[PDB]
Amino acid sequence: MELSFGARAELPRIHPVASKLLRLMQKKETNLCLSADVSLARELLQLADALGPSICMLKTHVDILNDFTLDVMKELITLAKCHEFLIFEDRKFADIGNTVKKQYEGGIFKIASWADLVNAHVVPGSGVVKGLQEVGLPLHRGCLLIAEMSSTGSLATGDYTRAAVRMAEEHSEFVVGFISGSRVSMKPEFLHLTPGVQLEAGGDNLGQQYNSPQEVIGKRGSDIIIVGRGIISAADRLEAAEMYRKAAWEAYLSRLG
Amino acid sequence: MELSFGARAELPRIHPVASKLLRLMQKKETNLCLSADVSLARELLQLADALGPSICMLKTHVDILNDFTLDVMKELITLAKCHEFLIFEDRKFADIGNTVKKQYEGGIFKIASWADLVNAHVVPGSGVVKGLQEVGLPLHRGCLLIAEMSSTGSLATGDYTRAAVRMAEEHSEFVVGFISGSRVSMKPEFLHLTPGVQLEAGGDNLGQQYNSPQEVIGKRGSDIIIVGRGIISAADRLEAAEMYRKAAWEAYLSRLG
Ligand SMILES: O=c1ccn([C@@H]2O[C@H](COP(=O)(O)O)[C@@H](O)[C@H]2O)c(=O)[nH]1
Ligand SMILES: O=c1ccn([C@@H]2O[C@H](COP(=O)(O)O)[C@@H](O)[C@H]2O)c(=O)[nH]1
Ligand code: PRO
Ligand code: PRO
Repeated sequence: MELSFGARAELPRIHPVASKLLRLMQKKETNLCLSADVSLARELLQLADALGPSICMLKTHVDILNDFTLDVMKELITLAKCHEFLIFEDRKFADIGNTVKKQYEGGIFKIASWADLVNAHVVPGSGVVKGLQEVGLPLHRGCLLIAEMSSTGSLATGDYTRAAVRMAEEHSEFVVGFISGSRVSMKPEFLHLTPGVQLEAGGDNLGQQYNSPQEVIGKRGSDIIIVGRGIISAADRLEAAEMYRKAAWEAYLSRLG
Repeated sequence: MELSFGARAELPRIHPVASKLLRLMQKKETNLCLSADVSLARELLQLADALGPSICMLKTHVDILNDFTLDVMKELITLAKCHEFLIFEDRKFADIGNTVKKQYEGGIFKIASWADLVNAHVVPGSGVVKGLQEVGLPLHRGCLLIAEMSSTGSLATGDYTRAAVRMAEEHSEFVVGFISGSRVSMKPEFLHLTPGVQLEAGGDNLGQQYNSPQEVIGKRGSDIIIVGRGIISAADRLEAAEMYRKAAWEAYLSRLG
């Protein structure tokens, strides 16, 4: 009884941000999230423009952008609207509720003003979600909970992963899914986004581990691949994005049957 | 065989940042860390100047500072040098090693350029520490690992806390201690810093829980109290800081015997 992305977009309990995402995934035949891990605004925007048609989502780390301004994020929103992708700031909020509400709305970055999606670690308990939702619910935003991590020695396993799923399922007005290595929720209203993805086997020298799009979408039942260096370090980032898009999309179609 | 802060500053395996901190704690009779949770640079600097003599450490969240510039952090360093306290940026690095190294050195904040101490969640595995230490070791910085949290539903318990202690004890060239609710390491070279502290019982409406300085320093064996709203929300922040300093210092003296 697995539903297409387009049908999941219409589920009764779907969050509007999840619905928008699932509809553009189906329309564009993409379940690829670009991890735009660059330090230059011009490179971020040139990647967003060229790869926009190939991606369902662009994931930022704006705290590594040497020339961040709010006007850069206005230009990124123009490209997201044009090419139809969501903006996901990978901030990993991980503090008490009272602190993360200020980190989400305020400071230099004003993340809530431009990010469709953010994510949170569940280690502080559900106050982290309650704090974010104070800002995010009025701004019609969504949140992903980090249920598993791709890195060597990850402690996001067993009862920790189960706690993340329970926390998501109890804050479904704001939480739209997970960062995970696999399907962790049986509820089709939740998105599964998986980092640690490359076409070739291996990892990096600081604990990153890679699995293929076929493994994580096809066998492990995730929805979306998050890809950084597999695209960003390639010479032709557009062709690299197209190879990742086709891999993730076909793995999804094959699983759907 | 408990040693004074001044004697712990001389331990063979002490990190130089921990030694500097322990010496100024002993000199100034303070084991209070101010949590300077304000949105205005002028309020941050006015608190740092007035409360500097009362504190061993000033903890920042620079991502909530509406008017952050690197020149604000230069002014904060001038006050830290004058009054003798360390600067601790409570960034909660919580990503794969390759990402956190860029978040620590780069972007708008250039955290490593001004923060004596930062902290990390252990959930990604030890790559988070390896990534930070690539930047922090050359800059002679230190790191705290988050072994426990003060908030309701915290998952930083049991085997998670034990994993944080093992990770600290295996990266002792860079890791100088813990954010914890209690003594979690038996090794006196490690600092224990405890947030969730107020003189009065209670909490907040977003999962914060408070314990007293006497409870966390005296009974639970921590070294340093981290205090935000108990000071910041008071009318006279200097007198509030002095009440917290005297509470934490006497609890330490009584335990030392
Ligand atoms: O468990 C996780 C959570 C997040 N990321 C993020 O996903 C991207 C992976 O990049 P890459 O290894 O594909 O270059 C990075 O931005 C990293 O911070 C992971 O790699 N693993
Ligand atoms: O387990 C933890 C870790 C960190 N903090 C931080 O310590 C301060 C506590 O502030 P307050 O509750 O004393 O105002 C805040 O900056 C918060 O982010 C906690 O409260 N609890
Ligand atoms: O792990 C493997 O053997 C295959 C080869 C490419 C990616 N996955
Ligand atoms: O918990 C209690 O009862 C005491 C009263 C002040 C703070 N601790």
